[PDB]
Amino acid sequence: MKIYVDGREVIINDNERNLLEALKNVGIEIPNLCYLSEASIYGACRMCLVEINGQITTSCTLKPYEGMKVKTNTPEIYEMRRNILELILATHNRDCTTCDRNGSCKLQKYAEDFGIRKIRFEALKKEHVRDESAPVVRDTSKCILCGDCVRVCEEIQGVGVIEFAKRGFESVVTTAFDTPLIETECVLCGQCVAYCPTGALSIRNDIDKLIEALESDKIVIGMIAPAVRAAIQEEFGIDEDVAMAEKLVSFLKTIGFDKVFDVSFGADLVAYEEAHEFYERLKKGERLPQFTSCCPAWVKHAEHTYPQYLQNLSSVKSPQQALGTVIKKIYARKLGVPEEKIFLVSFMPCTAKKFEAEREEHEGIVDIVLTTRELAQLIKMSRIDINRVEPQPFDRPYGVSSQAGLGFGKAGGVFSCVLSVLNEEIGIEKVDVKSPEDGIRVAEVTLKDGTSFKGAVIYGLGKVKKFLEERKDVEIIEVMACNYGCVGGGGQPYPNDSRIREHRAKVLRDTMGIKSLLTPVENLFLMKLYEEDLKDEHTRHEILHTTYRPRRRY
Amino acid sequence: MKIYVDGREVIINDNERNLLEALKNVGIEIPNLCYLSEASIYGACRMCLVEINGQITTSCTLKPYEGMKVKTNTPEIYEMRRNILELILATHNRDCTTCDRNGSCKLQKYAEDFGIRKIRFEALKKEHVRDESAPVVRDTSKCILCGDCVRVCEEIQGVGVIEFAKRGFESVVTTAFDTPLIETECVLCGQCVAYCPTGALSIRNDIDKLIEALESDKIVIGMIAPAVRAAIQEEFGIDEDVAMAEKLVSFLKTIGFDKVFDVSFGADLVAYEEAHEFYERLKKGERLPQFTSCCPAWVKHAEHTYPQYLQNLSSVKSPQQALGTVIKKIYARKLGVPEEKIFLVSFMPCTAKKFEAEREEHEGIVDIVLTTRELAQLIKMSRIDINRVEPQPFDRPYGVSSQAGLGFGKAGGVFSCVLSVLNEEIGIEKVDVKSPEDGIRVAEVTLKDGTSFKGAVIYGLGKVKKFLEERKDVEIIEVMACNYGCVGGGGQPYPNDSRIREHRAKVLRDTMGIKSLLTPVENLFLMKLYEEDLKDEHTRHEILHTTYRPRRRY
Amino acid sequence: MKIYVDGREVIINDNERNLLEALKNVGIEIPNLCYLSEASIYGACRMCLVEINGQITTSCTLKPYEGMKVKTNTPEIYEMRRNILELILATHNRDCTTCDRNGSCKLQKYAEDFGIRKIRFEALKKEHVRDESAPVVRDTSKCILCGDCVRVCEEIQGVGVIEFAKRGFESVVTTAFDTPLIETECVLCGQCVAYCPTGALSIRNDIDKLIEALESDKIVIGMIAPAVRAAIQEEFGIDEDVAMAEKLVSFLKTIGFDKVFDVSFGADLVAYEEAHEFYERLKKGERLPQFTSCCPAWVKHAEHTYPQYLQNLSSVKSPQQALGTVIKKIYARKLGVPEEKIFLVSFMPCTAKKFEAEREEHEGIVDIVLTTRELAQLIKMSRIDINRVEPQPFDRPYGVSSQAGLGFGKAGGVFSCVLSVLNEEIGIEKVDVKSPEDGIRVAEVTLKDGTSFKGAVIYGLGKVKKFLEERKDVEIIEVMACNYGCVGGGGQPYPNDSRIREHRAKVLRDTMGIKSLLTPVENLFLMKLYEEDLKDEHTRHEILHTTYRPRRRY
Ligand code: SF4
Ligand code: SF4
Ligand code: SF4
Ligand code: SF4
Ligand code: SF4
Ligand code: SF4
Ligand code: SF4
Ligand code: SF4
Ligand code: SF4
Ligand code: SF4
Ligand code: SF4
Ligand code: SF4
Ligand code: FES
Ligand code: FES
Ligand code: FES
Repeated sequence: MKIYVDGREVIINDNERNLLEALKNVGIEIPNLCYLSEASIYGACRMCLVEINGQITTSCTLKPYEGMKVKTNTPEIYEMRRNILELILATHNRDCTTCDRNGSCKLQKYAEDFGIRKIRFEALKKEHVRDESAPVVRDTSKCILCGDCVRVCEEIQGVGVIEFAKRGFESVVTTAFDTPLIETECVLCGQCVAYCPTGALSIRNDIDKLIEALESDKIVIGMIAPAVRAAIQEEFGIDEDVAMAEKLVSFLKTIGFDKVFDVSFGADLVAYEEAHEFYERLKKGERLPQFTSCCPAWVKHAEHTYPQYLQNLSSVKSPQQALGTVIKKIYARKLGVPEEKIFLVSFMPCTAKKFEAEREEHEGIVDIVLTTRELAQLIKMSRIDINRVEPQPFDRPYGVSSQAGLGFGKAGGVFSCVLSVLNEEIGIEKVDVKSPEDGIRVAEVTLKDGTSFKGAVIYGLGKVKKFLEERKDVEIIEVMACNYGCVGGGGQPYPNDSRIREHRAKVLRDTMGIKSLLTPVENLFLMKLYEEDLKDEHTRHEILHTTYRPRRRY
Repeated sequence: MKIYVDGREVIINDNERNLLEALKNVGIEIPNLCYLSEASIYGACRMCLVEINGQITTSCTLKPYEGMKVKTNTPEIYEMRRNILELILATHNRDCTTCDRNGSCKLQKYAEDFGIRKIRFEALKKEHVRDESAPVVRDTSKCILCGDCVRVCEEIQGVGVIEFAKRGFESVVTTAFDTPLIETECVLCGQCVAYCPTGALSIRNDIDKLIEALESDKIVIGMIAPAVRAAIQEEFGIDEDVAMAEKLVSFLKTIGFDKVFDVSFGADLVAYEEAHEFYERLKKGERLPQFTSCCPAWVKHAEHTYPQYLQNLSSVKSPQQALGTVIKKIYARKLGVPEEKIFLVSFMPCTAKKFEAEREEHEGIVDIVLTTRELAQLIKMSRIDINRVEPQPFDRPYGVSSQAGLGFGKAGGVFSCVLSVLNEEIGIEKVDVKSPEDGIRVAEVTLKDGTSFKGAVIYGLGKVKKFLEERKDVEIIEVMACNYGCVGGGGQPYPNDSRIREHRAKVLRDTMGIKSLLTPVENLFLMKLYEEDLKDEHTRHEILHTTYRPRRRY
Repeated sequence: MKIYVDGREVIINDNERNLLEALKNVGIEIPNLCYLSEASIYGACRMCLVEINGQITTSCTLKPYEGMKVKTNTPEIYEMRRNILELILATHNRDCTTCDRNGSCKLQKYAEDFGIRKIRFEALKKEHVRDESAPVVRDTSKCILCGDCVRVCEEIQGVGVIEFAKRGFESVVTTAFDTPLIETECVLCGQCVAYCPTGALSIRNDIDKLIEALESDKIVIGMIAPAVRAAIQEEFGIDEDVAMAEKLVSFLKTIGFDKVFDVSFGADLVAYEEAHEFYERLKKGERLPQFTSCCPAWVKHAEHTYPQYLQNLSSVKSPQQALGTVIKKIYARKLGVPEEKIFLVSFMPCTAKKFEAEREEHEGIVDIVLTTRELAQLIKMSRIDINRVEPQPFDRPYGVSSQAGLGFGKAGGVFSCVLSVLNEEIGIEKVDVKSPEDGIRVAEVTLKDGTSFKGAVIYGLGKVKKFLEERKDVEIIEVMACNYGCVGGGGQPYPNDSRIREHRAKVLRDTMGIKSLLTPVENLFLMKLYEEDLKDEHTRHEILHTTYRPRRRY
């Protein structure tokens, strides 16, 4: 399709939604602040201005036609773009040094490139809202009111706890009545953070606490989540490698970690316990369908939204809490040191794990939760060339896991691990998987001795409401709050989009492929733990089982 | 240092051996056919001609002086270089399509670049020698008489079984009296092949036998050596990856391999058996010092050169033969299929393993041995993107190994594995390692209950003669024929030089770092094999022990 | 679209012609020898075999269907592919060292990758045809009978002087009765060479003559064509640069060229003379339409095919011959040296220029014509880093040209230059350009004082026949034998396809953009030449005008 841009012949696609996208797909970029994430919409920034027929208009809302002559760069357009950018910056909290988005901020880059060196306009005061009550931290002084977070929270996560409020100069994205986020129905999934193009939404940093713990004389123990190892190479701009976790082990020992364990061992433990709980439930037809309890965002969502299903939740705690309780109540004893001597650090891809660790039912097990980004900050701070670090394995006795346990890092992993345990105990004849829609997988399972069942994997909160409204023929339901599962967790490296998450899933799959242990029962250390310290039902319930309670405001 | 090249000011190093090297280090390349490998010398090709003071001379033998004016490209020099290249090509066997060096041949590249399209001179007949009696294959019709192989065999391998013979136009690199290589004292290390810049020395290809076996109805079993996985990425010009072996497993299953096992499991088995043999020898002070028998080139060298030490050789067979005997005499029975139904393929970095498999003491265990280059040819033939292949583990019950077993792939690995087994059974207090010279490491070992001993690791035949002439205070000696061990084996990808071998050793070390099994006794499958099928001493001797005999001509 | 390849889920395009192309577009490569150039067709090689439904078939002729399960690599397919490649090689003239396609040959690469080291079959004798009568050189011993050249010559060039002859084992691509190519109606465009995937069709190399001339005491003068500078960077795998021609000047002076002139100066001269010839013809309505005579392939084609239009041909000689005659008959005199002392080298993108230089009407003006590939061979032979060469301008007085003269290197350049000269003398009001089809541009020209005319640019012989059969309303017709003009000449670097030719045209356009002289009359040196040595009509006719004669066989 023939169009003229700045008096030059350009061929674009025959069918395109608007001029801006067509030029972008043909390699011509128009400055703009609307396209910021996968949840973006056009029309707000007004910087995409072009001149067609001697009149200036936004190219994001212009349908191309054959023979159109467009000037993308005129003195008038230059002045208008500079004015709009200056308008944004004048009332922007310009403190990039302490900003979470520093270095990966489109606004900072435009300020650099547009040669903005003095604020011509006035930094007129706005009634800014600062919120630090939750692991998700809000600071509206940096918000550019793009609305990406509102759409993510409403349409993708199905929560909608943040909305545009007020109007005009006092327009602000905020919770109802500016309530602290920790007191709302926010599930702390961090997806809004994953999509925010500024530092307005960020993750609470806890590096200072880790440094303090490392400097003292208490025993610091780290444990790395499955999905951390499949994504942390992005922070360093290097290709994946299945040896990433062992490089992390070496780095952590270098900076003074006493032990580093693999949370995928905890995933093996959780899948082994949950398979038995589910089998008992199926045998006595009680408390069905069973919901997995490994995603704390889903758990909080259920406590807010489905108080009737709280008993249907799996009573087994998540891998982080399970492994942490083992470390604190069994390993500490086996080591001869008081539990008060152990400082347990959990490296996770998830903001909701920070909330989970601080839950009343788990108080004092996990001392701090650091996300993949915080771990990357530790590495970058050291300036060590992580890619040249010699790998070494995780520490015994919680440093080995089956590929099924490592599979927890992506949606469907825990269900696959449960099926693996069931098959290894009570064989499975066949499994018929079906995909009703984009993020829903329904599998029919027939055991050797009958008693078939259906299980579903749902990734992305918000799909849950409709699925639960239309499917009563499923016995076990796995729910992951984040699309693609934990590889797309809120604490993962930014940018955190669909293509990057798919690549992370591929990395995790390749990492699982080099593992020789196929099922949790082939984990000799897990079997030894069960045989030595989790023999009776009472001890197992105390160590690996937790409770849930309804959540309401008044 | 100021010099003028083609009327241009060039600064070179103050201290340099000759003009050619100085220009090369400053980025100026002079065409030449002398620098071909790490065993090269200057003066033979005569193509490095330059004009200094109006007279033409070789730059490889010209000491630079301040203010020298050199013309590197004159019509006269052009004619002389073209004439010399045409002289080489006229009597060269020009059949690149079936040449082993096709695509990585400097002569082929020069023929392409010099625009040689017709042989002006005459392809005058030479009494060419073709030799295909050994896995190392000779074809003097391609030899450019560079002499690199003669130097490698004499000075680096200490064998010197190939030499310049005759003179003038009939000059030829050959064995004494043109004897077949298989009937000489050649140890078949393949180092000459690793250094040859043409196809004159090549490795016998056995792909057609593998295709025939795969096409039949017999069960094809593959087993991959430790050092194959640390080097095969070079053939594809991609970065290392610790997951390489599992990608190989996936590829081999794709092209119809029934099982793929890890020869490093055989390394664990061999180290476990050899540690006990050595401990018995130390206890009764008999048959010392003990020589490792894992390198077949060293074994053949000893049979030729040290008939008095043949009893001092370890009686345990090499990992290839040990694992192959297990597969043929135990696994075949456990599978319910006759041993005649199994076709056992061994993928090795070594040409001497082809000879070893065909030895009389091993006849009919290993059906074919393919080198890393042949495996790369299989992959390239398929055109499959190996880097995108999903990894999967080795097959049970011989698909797992300790890091010590995988360490066999580089010099010192078998000694380290033996020390690991001894430590796990009879603890080791300390080990004092010393390096008398470049490829010799001497370690003092003290066990818990006294009975200390010294062991040496020697890599590179030729160092052995002098070490054995000057050290009577060592109890165990590990000998690897190839410098750096098997990462620098004759069957490894070309070019095969010191820097590449060091990088391969680094890759293998990183691969060993991600392994959770530290010692052979932690290998549950190895323990189960010993407990089920290698219980009595008679069965163990029959399965894992071999004999040696003197080698002499008459 | 969901398909399974080697038991793996692959998504391909919904609408695709065959499985092979679909897999290729999805990143899966199947070995094959059918896809070799832009003139290729499927079905001949038979190496693209896949297994679908347990039966083997060619993937190039398999329409994909949803759910198809295909095995691209089975032992049976492996054997068949190896057998087919061995069948090709057995009867192939395997002399890569002296082959023109050495290093860029798909067959050589497959021989390397398939591990073919011995010809199992027999090199059964074929009645091979060797032809060296023309600058296009034929050697059927290397032909793989792909048929690409037959299609190029018939359908793209509209000549069809080469065809498949005989059948079975004696099938051969040849001229009628194996007549020498120089005695046929071949126009020597070299497009068949540009498309041939082997060395069966090559360009006659003339480097040895240049070396001989440079070594003697005669004055060697070089002149570089416009399109040589826009394409020679491909041989060195480096990005374009508008300074390429001046680097060539520096390199040529380094290897002993006395002078280097710019043939684009000759293009300015030719356009200036041809504009006046055309204006006279228009004024007296004689010998119309005028055909440009700058493309010698077109000239030979007309002499064979349109003896009635020979008077309609422009009588002005081509830029090479015009500039060469100036150098030999004017510059030699101005230099004080006999014309016999000058050796004139022409660097061209064209094989037909080699023929033109040897024409009877031009005998002894241009001593040798070397193509871009031969010039690249000179550079590579020197091993000089051409990208680091300091540029220097062309030599006076023929080293400067207008952008219009440099534009000759791509189709439409000479017409644009003629229009530029006419406009600078007799202004042009407007020009209305129209594109009846892919390689035809028709422009309406109105001068200031009326007398409008139409001119057409046709690139790619074969379009000419139909255009001349349907357009009698054009006064001037520019014909270029090669698609895109001289940037796609037969002597250009290989591969020589549409995308590469378009990129070369872009490079030439960028080179023209940095030129400050807009029209030939702004060339002060050209004006001085006309004023000093081309004053009278007789001298101008003798120096810049040539004749044509009919071509027929009997
Ligand atoms: S969002 Fe942060 S990094 Fe970007 S401009 Fe504002 S303060 Fe700077
Ligand atoms: S963390 Fe999740 S639920 Fe909470 S505001 Fe952000 S997107 Fe909404
Ligand atoms: S918080 Fe971030 S994503 Fe939400 S509107 Fe503000 S800038 Fe946009
Ligand atoms: S899906 Fe994973 S990353 Fe996302 S909230 Fe749940 S546990 Fe955290
Ligand atoms: S050594 Fe082999 S590849 Fe090199 S020129 Fe000779 S035949 Fe060709
Ligand atoms: S294989 Fe080794 S011993 Fe034999 S000729 Fe070559 S370098 Fe010498
Ligand atoms: S065999 Fe190879 S290395 Fe030895 S002299 Fe001949 S070309 Fe050189
Ligand atoms: S060192 Fe390794 S590669 Fe070299 S000969 Fe010995 S076993 Fe073979
Ligand atoms: S076409 Fe030339 S380069 Fe290709 S295989 Fe034949 S001889 Fe070798
Ligand atoms: S040079 Fe042109 S006309 Fe001659 S055979 Fe080749 S394609 Fe045909
Ligand atoms: S001459 Fe070249 S293009 Fe023509 S059929 Fe033979 S190989 Fe193919
Ligand atoms: S178009 Fe140019 S390259 Fe092609 S034949 Fe004509 S003059 Fe030669
Ligand atoms: S891109 Fe933001 S308004 Fe057009
Ligand atoms: S480099 Fe070979 S003789 Fe100088
Ligand atoms: S690609 Fe050649 S026959 Fe299919």
